[PDB]
Amino acid sequence: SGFRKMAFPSGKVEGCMVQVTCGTTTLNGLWLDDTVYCPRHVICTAEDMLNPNYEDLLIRKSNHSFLVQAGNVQLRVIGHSMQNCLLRLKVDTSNPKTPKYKFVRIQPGQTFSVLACYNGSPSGVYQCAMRPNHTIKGSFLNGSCGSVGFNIDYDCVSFCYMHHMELPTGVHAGTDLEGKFYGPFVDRQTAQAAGTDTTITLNVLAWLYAAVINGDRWFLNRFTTTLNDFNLVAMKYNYEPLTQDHVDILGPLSAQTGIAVLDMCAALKELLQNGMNGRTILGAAALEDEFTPFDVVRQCSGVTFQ
Amino acid sequence: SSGFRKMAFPSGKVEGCMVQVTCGTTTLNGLWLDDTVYCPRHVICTAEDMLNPNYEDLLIRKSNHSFLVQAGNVQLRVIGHSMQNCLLRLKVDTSNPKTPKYKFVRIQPGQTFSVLACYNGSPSGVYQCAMRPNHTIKGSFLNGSCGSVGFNIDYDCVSFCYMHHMELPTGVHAGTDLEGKFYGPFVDRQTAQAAGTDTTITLNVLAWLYAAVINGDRWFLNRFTTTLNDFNLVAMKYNYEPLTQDHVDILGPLSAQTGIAVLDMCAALKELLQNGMNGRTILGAAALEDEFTPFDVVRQCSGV
Repeated sequence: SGFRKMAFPSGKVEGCMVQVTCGTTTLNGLWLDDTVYCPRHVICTAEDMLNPNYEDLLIRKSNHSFLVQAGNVQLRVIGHSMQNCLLRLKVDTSNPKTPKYKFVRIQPGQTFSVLACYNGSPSGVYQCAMRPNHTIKGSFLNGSCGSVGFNIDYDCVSFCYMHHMELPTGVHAGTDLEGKFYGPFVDRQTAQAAGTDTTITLNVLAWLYAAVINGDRWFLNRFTTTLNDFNLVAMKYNYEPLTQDHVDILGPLSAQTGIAVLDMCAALKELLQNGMNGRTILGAAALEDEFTPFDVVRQCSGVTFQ
Repeated sequence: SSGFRKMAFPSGKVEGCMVQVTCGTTTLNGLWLDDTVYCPRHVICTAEDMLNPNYEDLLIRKSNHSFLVQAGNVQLRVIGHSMQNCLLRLKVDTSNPKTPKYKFVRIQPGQTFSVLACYNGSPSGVYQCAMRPNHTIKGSFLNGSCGSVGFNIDYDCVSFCYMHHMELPTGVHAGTDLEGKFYGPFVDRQTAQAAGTDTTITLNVLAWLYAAVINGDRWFLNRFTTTLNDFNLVAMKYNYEPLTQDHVDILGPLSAQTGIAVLDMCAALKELLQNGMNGRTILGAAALEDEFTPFDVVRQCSGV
């Protein structure tokens, strides 16, 4: 047995998924109250993409220019405006399934569930992480743009991501629900590539704590180490320099197990050098880095409120 | 080019069926479709009971009044009951309006599904897994996930296949199908029972290696193919299920696609097995995955 990387229940977000078509282009859109958000490039097709000038293209678009459907029911768009890389379409209808929500920009390393969609229809839901290079390694085949990344805290949905394009790498680039891209990517099919990727040290550590929490603690030892000396080691195996801030995000976890952050660092330091000896951790073969210090708490407790 | 994630189905249609069933100081999840509410029968057991309980005896001494059903902040008047193998079928007055098109189907070891993990009839998370070969299923079940269901979705039809019943000692989980029939040599009793000897699901691993190739990655191939029995003779040794001609055929379109003979992919596996993965990685993974059926790959490599 082991530990599962669970995705938030997609119910609440499913009820906000719609299809947005502009001529020959069709993608997904977020329907929150009387507005539909979607990648601004919905207004493009063919060579436009090879460096368009949205301002002008938009200025030559009208409401009837946008067809939008929720199921087999049209939503008449009665207004339109651009916000950075996002397009905000006003509709003659308020989404009665609109959940309590909010938009938050995420920081590299944090996580969220993605509800993959095609032609305004849900397809599957998965859990991923905003990679240190500002890209996500999801599964976004043809026309997944407009799909969104969210988190849930009680009855509130925190939309934090929206898929726009595919980087050569086979990784994705998107924005926050306020039209700002993540990383140095622009919504123009130009020569652009992801920077160098690293393992999210903070999450690997959170994962060990989770391992421990579950009785899988053979990899521990009596010694600690310097935040500095750990980094000189991580930097060799391609781990992100651990920081004071990081050590603090691990506080509740370090508190629940009684294992100080540095103590656990010495532990990781070895699972890195001194291979692993064919042994395991939460079953799996390698150290997982897509569970945050909050995901571990969240999943190791069916928490309050109701 | 690439990017292969293990996706689960949208839990939306199932969340709309999750409720809470309490009997005495005991509480777990329940599935609510139309006017029936399903859940493990051991809801009616307290401490002792669980140690060799005569359920037929325990049930007659129970009445509709004993069953507290809660749809959020709304009780449901249970108007009758009856047991079906290991499940409980409580009738109620209110028919669940959110009941989707549903089908009860018995899955097979190796087949994959999505579990809607709940605690107190309240959605907590969704994940994709495989019915392990020993019938158990490693999950994120902890305390009261009992009653949570496993499923598949086609079009708009939800196919309920599993329902969590108990956490076995090893730390894995046992459950029954939506008909109360258990998966595996298990029973709803706290006794001396553990998971059978588990094995890796070869058919899936291969599929995953095809999936790995189509996305662009193929550092593990080798033009020098092997025979079907010789692969088994080798796989069985590393604790992988034997591969029948039936599995090979299954990897038909996956091969025809990547343009690699199943038997060939097998030779590549025989190596990945013996030559411990060079320390490198396949599909961003660091270990061979087997929770992807040859179909899970087709689905995630073409349409919806």
